[PDB]
Amino acid sequence: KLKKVLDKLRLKRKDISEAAETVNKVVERLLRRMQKEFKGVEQLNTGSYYEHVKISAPNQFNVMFKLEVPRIELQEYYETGAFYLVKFPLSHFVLSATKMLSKFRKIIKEEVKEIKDIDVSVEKEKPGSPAVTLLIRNPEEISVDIILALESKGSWPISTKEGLPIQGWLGTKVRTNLRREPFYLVPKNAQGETWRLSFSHTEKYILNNHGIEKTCCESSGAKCCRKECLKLMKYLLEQLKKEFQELDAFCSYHVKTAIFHMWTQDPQDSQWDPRNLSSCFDKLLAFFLECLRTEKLDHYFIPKFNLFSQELIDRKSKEFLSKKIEYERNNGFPIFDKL
Amino acid sequence: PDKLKKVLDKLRLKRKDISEAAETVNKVVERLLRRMQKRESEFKGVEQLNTGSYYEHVKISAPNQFNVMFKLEVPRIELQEYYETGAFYLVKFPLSHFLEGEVLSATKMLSKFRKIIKEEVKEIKDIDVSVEKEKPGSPAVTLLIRNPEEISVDIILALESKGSWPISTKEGLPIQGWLGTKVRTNLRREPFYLVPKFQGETWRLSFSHTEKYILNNHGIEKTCCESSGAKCCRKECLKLMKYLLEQLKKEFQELDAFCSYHVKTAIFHMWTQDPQDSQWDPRNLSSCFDKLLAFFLECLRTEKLDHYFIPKFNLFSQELIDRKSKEFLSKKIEYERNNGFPIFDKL
DNA sequence: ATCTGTACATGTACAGAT
DNA sequence: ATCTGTACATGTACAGAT
DNA sequence: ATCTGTACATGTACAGAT
DNA sequence: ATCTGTACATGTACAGAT
Ligand SMILES: Nc1nc2c(ncn2[C@@H]2O[C@H](COP(=O)(O)OP(=O)(O)OP(=O)(O)O)[C@@H](O)[C@H]2O)c(=O)[nH]1
Ligand SMILES: Nc1nc2c(ncn2[C@@H]2O[C@H](COP(=O)(O)OP(=O)(O)OP(=O)(O)O)[C@@H](O)[C@H]2O)c(=O)[nH]1
Ligand SMILES: Nc1nc2c(ncn2[C@@H]2O[C@H](COP(=O)(O)OP(=O)(O)OP(=O)(O)O)[C@@H](O)[C@H]2O)c(=O)[nH]1
Ligand SMILES: Nc1nc2c(ncn2[C@@H]2O[C@H](COP(=O)(O)OP(=O)(O)OP(=O)(O)O)[C@@H](O)[C@H]2O)c(=O)[nH]1
Ligand SMILES: [Mg+2]
Ligand SMILES: [Mg+2]
Ligand SMILES: [Zn+2]
Ligand SMILES: [Zn+2]
Repeated sequence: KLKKVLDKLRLKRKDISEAAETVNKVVERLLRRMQKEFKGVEQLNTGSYYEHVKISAPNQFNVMFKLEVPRIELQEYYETGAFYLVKFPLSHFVLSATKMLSKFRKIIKEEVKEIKDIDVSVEKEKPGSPAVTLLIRNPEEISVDIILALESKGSWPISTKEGLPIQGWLGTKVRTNLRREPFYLVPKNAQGETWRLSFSHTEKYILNNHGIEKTCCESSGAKCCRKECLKLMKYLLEQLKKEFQELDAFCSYHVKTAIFHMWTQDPQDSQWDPRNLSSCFDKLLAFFLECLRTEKLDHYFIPKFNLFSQELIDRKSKEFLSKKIEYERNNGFPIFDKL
Repeated sequence: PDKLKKVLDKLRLKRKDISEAAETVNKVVERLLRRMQKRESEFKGVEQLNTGSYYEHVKISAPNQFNVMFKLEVPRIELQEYYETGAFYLVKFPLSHFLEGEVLSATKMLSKFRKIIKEEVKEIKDIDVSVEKEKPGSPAVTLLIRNPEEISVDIILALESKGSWPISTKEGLPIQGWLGTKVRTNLRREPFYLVPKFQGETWRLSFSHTEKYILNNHGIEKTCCESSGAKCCRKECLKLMKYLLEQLKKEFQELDAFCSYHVKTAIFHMWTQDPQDSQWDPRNLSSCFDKLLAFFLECLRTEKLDHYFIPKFNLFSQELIDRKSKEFLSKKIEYERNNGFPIFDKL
């Protein structure tokens, strides 16, 4: 039943090949153009495709163009925890996010203009968004969200001190090492000079290193169903989102965040046995429903930032989604059979 | 259970002793390391790498023996395996002073290393420290220190190579079911080391850096022995086995062919065979130590203990240790086992 | 003025001491 | 159970070199 | 600084065995 | 139906060459 839904959601090797061939061509060319400002940006592949939790089709790719910036001093934007002003080549741009993003965007647009071999344009800017989004066609439509990121090597900002609570799951050495990696700021505004913390590199490591046992999902270990539960939850939200515009405030990052909390609460690999796929997916739904009822879903890395605060999503939107989730749950998920 | 807990208490190093030992050792090592740079010496660029029992937290009784590698990156090198041994190699291509004819001479390089070290120790006035008489074929320059208490420091010259590990290790390090494939792949991306062992130009592979990572990352669960996880008894078993051999070795010269590396190697195989943290529960310390002894005994009787990293190299071959020596040790181990380990009460 | 090899500054796991 | 010394990895300041 | 070569993890596809 | 073995595909870290 759920195994059959997963088969439908499984990407095809043929489609992966053709999509990657084109995406890589464009990304490689844009990256080269950035190397003569922005000289020295490096590529960092992130999100669902590179975490192996993309579903249905290879039609959405996420790439960070990270740029190492020396001595930078952060000031937290009021008490938000996730948003910062940045202070001290890039003198052209207090470091303005929208100004930097504009130049980044312009360069990208100029280079896409010179691309004749592939059918590719740049999507109209969504205000406040950090992304420069490319729309490709080898007939099939493919999105590429290209994210400018500042890389900083200092200690992570104080607001994350008590975040990433993996100690009982992945452990203290993993946590200490992860927090020795750089941190990232992307120009998602809150206004025009604000940046937002990104942990896409950390999320990627976790997705690919997700077990309490080192062998989880390896050739000489036991398969778990952690990723399959993530896929099913993503698909449920995607399907619901297609039908009801009441759910515009919700995104896949809410699901990702929720499952991180679940994986922390249930650290044992044996609590995610493939044979218990139903129970596992069900307990995930129950957890997400408690998050909705209590209007509380803390950022996994920034515990004081509630993604489900009133200020961000209306009670009515949360109650709408609850009713819709409870319905699918108690009727054998008819929405999975939809197209 | 509790008898063995009491032995471990005795074996536990004291923080006072650790402090005083480390203070002195670090002073000497730092000074020797600086001498290798600050002068236009062939060893310019050596880096320090702390290895062995003290740095793995399995040193027992006293902080009286420290192991330190002075590693030197050597680019374009071609290795030739010395007669299918698997562990021994000739090296070919600053260091031209030792490059006796395409071949990089181990003993020549070790001699110069040794001379420099001797000269620098001679200039040390703060501390009571001399250089021990060279043991032929040994790779070590050994320092003997006294803040009254006697402390050995074995300083090992090592060539660092960043290429893939030699073919003879391909099927070694069988940690797939225990620490897993990602850990193994990453470990094998680290450099490999050659220490100075026809004979005078041969070098031997070293995996001290890999052994160190394993000792400190020894569980199938990432939380093994961490503040938010469960204690295992893997290291405690290693200490007990080390102590049994150490005690036996100080009494009987019949056991001169044996060393702590045999015990370390044996326990690596045991940890591979019994990968689950639950097979090394603290409450089962006795059973765990017992099964280790039984395994070591089988190795001795069948004359077979494969190097953990170089499977075709048998540390217990006839060619290396007489059957007599192995039978002597078997009898001695079986005796202690079946009489409540009287040798643990000694001293 | 700028760059750099060396030493120090900071954080934390591990294990011993209390 | 909490506190504390050592080791070790990574960042960063800087007298000496360029 | 950039580019490639190598090795192997994480996938998908499918047949034969269980 | 599930598991196991092989083949085929992509991603990615890092060394050595340029
Ligand atoms: N902090 C933060 N990170 C976000 C947010 N949205 C997206 N991200 C990050 O950007 C990545 C890409 O976002 P998306 O492409 O929308 O989602 P995805 O995880 O790739 O999954 P898909 O919906 O299958 O594409 C996510 O995996 C996160 O790492 C957000 O609101 N906050
Ligand atoms: N890799 C990565 N991609 C990100 C991150 N933040 C945002 N993105 C990308 O940018 C897209 C839009 O970012 P959002 O966080 O949704 O921002 P927005 O669309 O301006 O605002 P809302 O969706 O209303 O919150 C995401 O779908 C991702 O593809 C991040 O931290 N990392
Ligand atoms: N391949 C190999 N490595 C060895 C051998 N002897 C020692 N080593 C390595 O060098 C390290 C130091 O050796 P020792 O000081 O004799 O032993 P140890 O492991 O530190 O334990 P102690 O007996 O407490 O000193 C070991 O941990 C090994 O990594 C040997 O015969 N062969
Ligand atoms: N760190 C480190 N120390 C090593 C290594 N190999 C040897 N040593 C040290 O050097 C000492 C002598 O090396 P061995 O190979 O044991 O000496 P040998 O002269 O060949 O003979 P025995 O000591 O009788 O086995 C060891 O006890 C260690 O202290 C190595 O790979 N790494
Ligand atoms: Mg995505
Ligand atoms: Mg030692
Ligand atoms: Zn898994
Ligand atoms: Zn343990």
